Amino acid sequence: QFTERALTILTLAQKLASDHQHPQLQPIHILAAFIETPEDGSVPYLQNLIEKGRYDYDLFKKVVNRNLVRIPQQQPAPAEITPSYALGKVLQDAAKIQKQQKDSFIAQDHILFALFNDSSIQQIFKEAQVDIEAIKQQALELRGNTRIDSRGADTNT
Repeated sequence: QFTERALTILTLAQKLASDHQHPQLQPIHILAAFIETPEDGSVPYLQNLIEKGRYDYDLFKKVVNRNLVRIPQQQPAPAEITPSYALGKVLQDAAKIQKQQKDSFIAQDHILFALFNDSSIQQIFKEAQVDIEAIKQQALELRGNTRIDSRGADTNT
């Protein structure tokens, strides 16, 4: 039910939590995964949105990364990294947004749209001086009338 790229982001999100000894997986981890460099050698999806929206991407990354690495480490590192409640709702929202867009798979677009409904994410965008509604408009423009009907459909470009 997830696209390849959506899946990459969720996996990347898990690695990020792990690499920093964070106890729970949270929305910030997904946001933080959006700004990793793709192995793709390509421009990240969210970077395109931010720059076409004409915000400062460098300042944006600093703000996001600073919110990630200031999450306090837990040792005893739990056997698992639990998805928190906020993240559960975010994923649950992404599937609803997928259906409203009449798409067949949950894409990185849907996850990004779902992240916007979460309060911590909103607080982060406000710290980075980025208007969420503007990014939402860029996201629609990015996608045009493209149907997300394959797991490869949600291109970064």
